[PDB]
Amino acid sequence: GSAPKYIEHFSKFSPSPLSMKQFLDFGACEKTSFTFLRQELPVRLANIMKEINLLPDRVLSTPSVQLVQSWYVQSLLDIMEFLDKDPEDHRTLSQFTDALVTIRNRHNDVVPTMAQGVLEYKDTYGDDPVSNQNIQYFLDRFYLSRISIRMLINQHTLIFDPKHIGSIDPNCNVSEVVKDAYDMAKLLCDKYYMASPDLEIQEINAANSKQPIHMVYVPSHLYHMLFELFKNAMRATVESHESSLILPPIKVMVALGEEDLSIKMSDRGGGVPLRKIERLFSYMYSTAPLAGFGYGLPISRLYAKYFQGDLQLFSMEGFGTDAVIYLKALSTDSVERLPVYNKSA
Ligand SMILES: COc1cc2c(cc1OC)[C@H](c1cccnc1)N(C(=O)c1ccc(O)cc1O)CC2
Ligand SMILES: CC(C)c1ccc(COc2ccc(CC(=O)NCCN)cc2Cl)cc1
Ligand SMILES: [Mg+2]
Repeated sequence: GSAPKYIEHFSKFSPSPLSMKQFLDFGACEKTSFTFLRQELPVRLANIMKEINLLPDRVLSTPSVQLVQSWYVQSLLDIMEFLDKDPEDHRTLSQFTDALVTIRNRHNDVVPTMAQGVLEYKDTYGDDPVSNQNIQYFLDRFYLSRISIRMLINQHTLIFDPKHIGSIDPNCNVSEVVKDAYDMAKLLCDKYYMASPDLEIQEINAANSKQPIHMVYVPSHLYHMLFELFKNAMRATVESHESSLILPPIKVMVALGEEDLSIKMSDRGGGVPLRKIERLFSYMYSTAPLAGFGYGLPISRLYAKYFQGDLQLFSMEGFGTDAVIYLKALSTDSVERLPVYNKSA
């Protein structure tokens, strides 16, 4: 077999970041998506596969890594089939879509699979800060790459099976998605705890204080992030108050500025000492109910970063925690953030 040759070839190429605009202007032909993706997925697969291969043998040799390395290989080979093939042939196109869906399914379990390798490494080699930064360095890049690939595939499979453009809503109502995520977190919270804090949403449209706040975004991504933040904020409010009688609401502010769309989630759950914040974003130190232990925070932070956003926690121990999602607001500033293989190895 030739996998290491292909990995070599395509890891010479750079992933090509797309903007929201570019993603909408595919709402262009299917032939164009096909010829784009049969180049670009190999480039993006190979770039990460190359980085996996740089991991020390004691990590690389583990079953978890070998297993997802084997998925990445099959998936690269699956797309090779189509490199010679003819876009004009409508059956090349429908077989390609078959092929992407198969690939997407194959990769569904990477997160907990890679999680299992983190746990194995913790017990096998220990949990020193240097182990921590390396796992954090590696997985932020790996998971961000994974997000970027799922985005491409979904965009194709959802368009080439009109208002939403695949996973993108050009008129995304932010408050609508906040409530959706709230309602769902409340459901689970009431289940496990038989009480839930209430929601208050305030909006601030600086430039247009009347108009409700719409953006171009990928709502599932925003949902993912708000869901995780609600779960945390509900767990924290409820547990800090099981003696007490009142449950303070969770307050969400949605601010639209010239360049930032900011979503703050303010809970009154007794907060986190500054010392313990960074650990909350750590894959290693969050590996072992509603919320309490999982990869929600770090991965929610990646979804934010993916379109040049961010996601920050600021607490006040004894008072509560502010979680802020920062997004771009303008589709022009909303460009893929990709980890690229190069010098910095
Ligand atoms: C690892 O140690 C701790 C973790 C977390 C907290 C405190 C920790 O030690 C003191 C804190 C919390 C937990 C329970 C009740 N009230 C607040 N949290 C938060 O304030 C919080 C964190 C994230 C978030 O999105 C929302 C929050 O309210 C939970 C984590
Ligand atoms: C399974 C996944 C999540 C995983 C698990 C564990 C790791 C940890 O990888 C480490 C740990 C320590 C060092 C320092 C060092 O001594 N460097 C030289 C070693 N070549 C480097 C790396 Cl790449 C990464 C990814
Ligand atoms: Mg932070």
